[PDB]
Amino acid sequence: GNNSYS
Amino acid sequence: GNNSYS
Amino acid sequence: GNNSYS
Amino acid sequence: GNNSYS
Amino acid sequence: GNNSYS
Amino acid sequence: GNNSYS
Amino acid sequence: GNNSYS
Amino acid sequence: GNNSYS
Amino acid sequence: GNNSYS
Amino acid sequence: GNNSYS
Repeated sequence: GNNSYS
Repeated sequence: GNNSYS
Repeated sequence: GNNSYS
Repeated sequence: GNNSYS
Repeated sequence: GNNSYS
Repeated sequence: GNNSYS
Repeated sequence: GNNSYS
Repeated sequence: GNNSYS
Repeated sequence: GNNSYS
Repeated sequence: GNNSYS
């Protein structure tokens, strides 16, 4: 799917 | 702080 | 699925 | 801070 | 901070 | 999918 | 800061 | 997909 | 800062 | 797809 990393 | 939304 | 990492 | 949206 | 949107 | 890194 | 939009 | 890096 | 849009 | 780097 989608990845949001911070 | 930081926000990671998915 | 989707990954949200912070 | 930083924002990562997806 | 920095913003990454997708 | 899409990746948002910060 | 910096913005990356896609 | 699309990548937004910052 | 800098902006990268696509 | 498209890449936005900053």
